[PDB]
Amino acid sequence: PDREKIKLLTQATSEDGTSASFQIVEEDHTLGNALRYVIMKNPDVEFCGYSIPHPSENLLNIRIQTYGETTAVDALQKGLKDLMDLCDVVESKFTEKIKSM
Amino acid sequence: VSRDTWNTKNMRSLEPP
Amino acid sequence: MSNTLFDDIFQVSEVDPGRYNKVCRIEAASTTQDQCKLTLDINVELFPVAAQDSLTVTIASSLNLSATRSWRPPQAGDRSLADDYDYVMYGTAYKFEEVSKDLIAVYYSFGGLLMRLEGNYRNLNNLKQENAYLLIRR
Amino acid sequence: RKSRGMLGLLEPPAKELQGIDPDETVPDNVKTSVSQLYRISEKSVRKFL
Repeated sequence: PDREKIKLLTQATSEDGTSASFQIVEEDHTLGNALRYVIMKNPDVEFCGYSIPHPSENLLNIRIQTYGETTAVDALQKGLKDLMDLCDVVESKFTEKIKSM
Repeated sequence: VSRDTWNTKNMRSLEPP
Repeated sequence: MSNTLFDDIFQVSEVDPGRYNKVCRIEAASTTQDQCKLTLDINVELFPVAAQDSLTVTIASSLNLSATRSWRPPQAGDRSLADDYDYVMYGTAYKFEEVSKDLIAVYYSFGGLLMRLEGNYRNLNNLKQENAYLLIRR
Repeated sequence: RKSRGMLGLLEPPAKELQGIDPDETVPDNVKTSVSQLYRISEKSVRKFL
């Protein structure tokens, strides 16, 4: 139960969800940009974007804003799962081609 | 080449230290 | 129908890119309204404009005929204006100025893409408001 | 306003019909034209001051 990995930044969070800043430690542009792309491919998301506040801190604030349908937490979970599925597909294709050649 | 190594081998190094 | 504040056919006189690669300041004179001139900045990468072609310029408010405060695109299958128009911009009329007697100029900024519209009798149609869609079709 | 034909009220009026609005004879066209070109509200003047 890692409670220090991803945090909800309450000052930058709206009422009834739909807008939230998540602080993810030990992450950088690698996860940030892929997560932003996947989340932006979600039709309910109106605003996705991450910032690394300082290069001296292993930190990542990712801002998700949605319309009234779903919440930013829901969108973030969906984006993470969709990145998982993307990596599954890439793994399967790469393994198949490496086997075939 | 053209042979999988990840399927057979347990990726111990990919665990978080 | 009643959401269109202006509508005319313009003959494009000049299209010059001044140190720009995708935005051109077109000059267009009206047809059947000799006093009506038009200067307009257009993304010619999305809507290419050549000299001496016909443009149908329509100024409309409420294009589509929560308190989320962020603009949301309309649904894909929405019966609205801009379906019969190739190029649409959204901006604000920020200045009305008189150029002479019975002749005024109206200035719109579509995110910095300027438009100057010249005419005489439109006082009950053009207002200084954010709600201003500009629709061009060829 | 005086270039539009209607009365340009630089000075306050003083007559028997002074109470009435002198913009009534204007046929609702150059009135909205003038309000289109220059429209100075009282709130604007007070805010500027």
